Formats: sequence, C-alpha cells, structure tokens
Amino acid sequence: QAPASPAAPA
Amino acid sequence: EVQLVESGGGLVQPGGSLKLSCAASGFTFSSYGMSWVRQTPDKRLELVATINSNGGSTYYLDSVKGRFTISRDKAKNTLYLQMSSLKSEDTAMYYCVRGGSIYDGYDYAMDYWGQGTSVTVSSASTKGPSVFPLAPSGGTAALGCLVKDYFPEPVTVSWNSGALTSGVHTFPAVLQSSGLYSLSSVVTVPSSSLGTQTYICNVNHKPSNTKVDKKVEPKSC
Amino acid sequence: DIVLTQSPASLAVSLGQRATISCRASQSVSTSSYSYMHWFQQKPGQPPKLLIKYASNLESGVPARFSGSGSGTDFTLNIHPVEEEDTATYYCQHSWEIPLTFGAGTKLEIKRTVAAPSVFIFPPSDEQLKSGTASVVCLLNNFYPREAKVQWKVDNALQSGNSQESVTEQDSKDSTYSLSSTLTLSKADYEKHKVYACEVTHQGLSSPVTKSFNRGEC
Amino acid sequence: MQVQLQESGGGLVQPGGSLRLSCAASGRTISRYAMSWFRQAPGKEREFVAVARRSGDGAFYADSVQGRFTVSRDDAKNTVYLQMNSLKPEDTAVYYCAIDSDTFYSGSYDYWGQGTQVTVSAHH
Repeated sequence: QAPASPAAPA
Repeated sequence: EVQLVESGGGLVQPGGSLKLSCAASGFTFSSYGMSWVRQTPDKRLELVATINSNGGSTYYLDSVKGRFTISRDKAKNTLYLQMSSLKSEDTAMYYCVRGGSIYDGYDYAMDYWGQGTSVTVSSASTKGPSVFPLAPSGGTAALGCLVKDYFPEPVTVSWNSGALTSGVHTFPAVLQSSGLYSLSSVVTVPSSSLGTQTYICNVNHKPSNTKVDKKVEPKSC
Repeated sequence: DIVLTQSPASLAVSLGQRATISCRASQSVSTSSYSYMHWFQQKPGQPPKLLIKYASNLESGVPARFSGSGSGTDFTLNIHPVEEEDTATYYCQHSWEIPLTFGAGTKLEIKRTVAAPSVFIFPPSDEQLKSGTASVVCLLNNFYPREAKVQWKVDNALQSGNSQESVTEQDSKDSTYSLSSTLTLSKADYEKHKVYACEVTHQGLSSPVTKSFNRGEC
Repeated sequence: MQVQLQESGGGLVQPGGSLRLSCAASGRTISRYAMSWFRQAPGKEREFVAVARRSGDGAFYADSVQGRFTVSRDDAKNTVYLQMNSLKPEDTAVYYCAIDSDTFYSGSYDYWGQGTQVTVSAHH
C-alpha cells in the first residue's frame, strides 16, 4: 500500500 | 480474518493439466491484485503469475507463458491457476497470495499467503503407505508410527486425533533407493503412562485416499 | 531483471542477541520517498509471512523486535532480542518493477545451551517382518547443537549403505533438533543376526550412548 | 598416544571467586579440532561444561555455567582455557578437557586429560 515506483507498469 | 485456501494440486503426468483454486475470504477480493508464488524443493521462491484487482492486467513468469493462465471469478471470490503442458520444473508448493500487484499506479505488498497446494509432475503411479508401530525405564518412553513406501508427498500425521501435540516430532520424509517416500512420527511420554493411556497415530495420504488410525501398544510378553 | 543477493546464507545467534541479515539489489529500488523492498519470515511447516514492507514499515501485528532499514541497493533486517520462535528462513523481495523477485533466503538458527540427545531404539514390527522387510529405527530426541553421529552395529559389525537419516527443523519453543536413523534389511538378512545396536555421539555426551535389543527378546 | 592433554590452574577458591584453567595438548596440533571441558563432582556422572570449536565456529555452554564461564583457545600454544567467574560451591569438581577428533563436531572424544581439582569452599 504505497504509490507504485516510477518503473512500475500501466 | 483474511483466509486464502488453495486446492486442486496433486500428482499429474508430464504434459498433463491441473487447475488450482484459491478461495479468498475476510477482505473485499475485487479491491486487491493477487499472485501465485511457487516454492521449489531447493526452497527458492519464484512469482509464477499476478492478476490486478479487476482482472484486466496479468503477468506470467517467462517459463510458464503459453502454458499457465491466471484468472479470477468475482461471484466466487476465487483465484485460479490453469496449468497445462506441465514439466518437471513445475513440481513445487503453490501459494495463493494477496498482493504482489504494482499495476494501476498502486503497489500492494504480498501480505497474506495461503498454506499452499502441492504439485508433483511425474509419470510414477500413486502408492499409499503402510503404517507400522514403533513400540518402546528412565521415566521417559518414546513411541511412534513408521509411514513406509508412499508416492507422492505429502503425508499428514496427528496423534490421539489432535489431542496429543506435546513432544510429537513428525520427521521430514526421506526419498528411498526405490523412488518411494518414508517418514516416522514419534512422541515422548512418561514411562508410567504405558498401559494406562491409549496412543493412536492418524495417517492421511490424500493422493491415495489412504486414511489409517494405528493403535501403538508396547508388546505384552 | 533485478537480482537480490542475501548474506549470510545461514547464521546462529545466541538467545537475547541481535540477528542482522543483509539484502543487496542489483540496482536501486528507492525513490527519495519510498524503497520497494520487503522482508518475509518462513517458519518450519508454514508459508512465508510478511514482516516488513517498503524497507522499514513494520507489518501490522508483527512484533517490534523486527525492524528493516536501508535505501538504494543495500537493505538490512534486524531482529533484537532474538527469541526461540524466530528460528526460520528469512527472504527479501523487491516490487520496483516487473518482474518481482526474491532473494534466496538466510537460515537463522537460535543458539541455546548444549542438550545431549535422548536415545531410543525401535525393533521392526512383527507386521512389517511378516511382509518381508525389517526397518529398525533409532531416535535422537531434543539435542543442540545439530551435529551428531549415529552408527549401526549388527553383532558388533559397523553397517554401511543400508541406513537413512532424517532431521527435524529447529524447534520453535526449545531450540532443539531431533534425528531418526532407519536401518532397512530384508526379513531374511534381519533374522541372520541377534544384536541390533544404535551408537550415538554428540558434543554434549562424555562417551557414546548405545541403545540395543536382541532379536526376539521382550 | 596421538594426543596427550594436561589440565592445570585447579585449586581452592572462595565462593564468588574466579579461576582460569588451562588444557595443554601434546601430540597432534589442536587448530583443526573442537576442545571441550567436562566436570565430575563426587559420586556423580561426568557432565558437559563448554566447547570451543575451531576459531570462528563459536563456543557452546551448559545450562549450569551459561553467563559465568568463558572458553577460549590459543592454537599457537596448542592450549585452551576455561575462565570461571562467580564460582559457587555446586561448581566443586575435577575439571577435564577432551579433544573432539571429528572435524564435523559429533563429539568423538578419543583423548582426555587426567583432570584438575576445583574446590569452591568458604575458608580462612
């Protein structure tokens, strides 16, 4: 439960 | 309380097919991405597949692409893994896992894992075990059950139907020279209790539909 | 793809002391606000359990002796003070990018005082014997540390290549191990001999412990 | 005698006092082997006290001496030590050292010293 990383998919 | 209960595993022939099921309760299933994680006999963990909360996004381990399909049913709060063209490399414990989804701008950790369902990919035939007594001075005595020559794993053992848990050691199975498994389950008790208290082992091999309760008594002689 | 390297592979930590386990990622898994690293505990016979998420967040309901730290490539799991129930394998895992990957695990042994094994020998059951095989079992119960030696002697001859050992995982309550040795013979070979002996050494025994029976004796 | 062991440093001490025992080895060198201390009180079984495994493989202790006794080694002098602090009358015994012949640490105690007497007794 966190914002996805910049490297995370769509 | 979050609960994830896997089923559908077992013995399957190389090139064969199985469908694993995971019944989810205790949370809003549709709100969470879900994963299947497998643990191989070397104890390595590897993510097999992920599905996002709504089902529109899926990930597969490269080595299962075109073989496995992850899906979910909102009606049944159930997660599935269809496994086809099964290979030796797919023999593993398969865990149903809440989370492991980094889709849709949100990261949700792998915060709940089921007890897992075992898959054994092999052409060998199922064999149910024989169950033999291990029958006993210094105040402490030992007794047990030898659970001999079964395939595949696993076997479960309880004592006095789950009422005796204290001082129980159920050993990891050994693979014999024959390619069949064998384990022992033992328990220590007061020397004084022999004759007085009744000691029964409860053996379960689901793959062979074998259930055995064996009374373990010291020899009258 | 990201590779996670744990160190060490295994360690033993005295009761009440600190266990420190490291995980290094092949590339950074941190922004300036979040580190995408997680830690799991896998106790014997159980699935993995989430301890720490996003490097330093104690998973709700997990005891405060567990903590996580680090940023970029280098992460640590600290357990202090260690307790008996902490015997387990510990894993790291990142969620930086597809694919999500795991470290290969670090086995934590809880170090306790020395306990010599209690030794027990079991004859093959008449029921097994009838059927044409003899399994003779020797049990070493509740000992620490893990190293032990079990030798089978049949009428004073050391046996070779007809026994198999199984060892339990460390106990979560008393930090001991138990060990079985199983000697397997044909009915025919079993009945050619009288005295069946299990001889056990351990660092906590001043001299070898032998348990034996004579075939047929009560 | 592939190994000979000699304990020394034994003696009469006040309760609360300290003693450092030595175990000197002659024959083989000790570097590769665990070295253990045992003790025998009057008409009692020999009991485990402590083990110093190879340098880096750690020390392990009996329940009776955890926190009070320390084992250590000097491979160069083929000697091992038992530092005994906070001594109690219950610690009175002949202290023996033994070598574990098994490099895999199974406790194959083939060689033993003759023992050194430790007496913990209030005196003048």
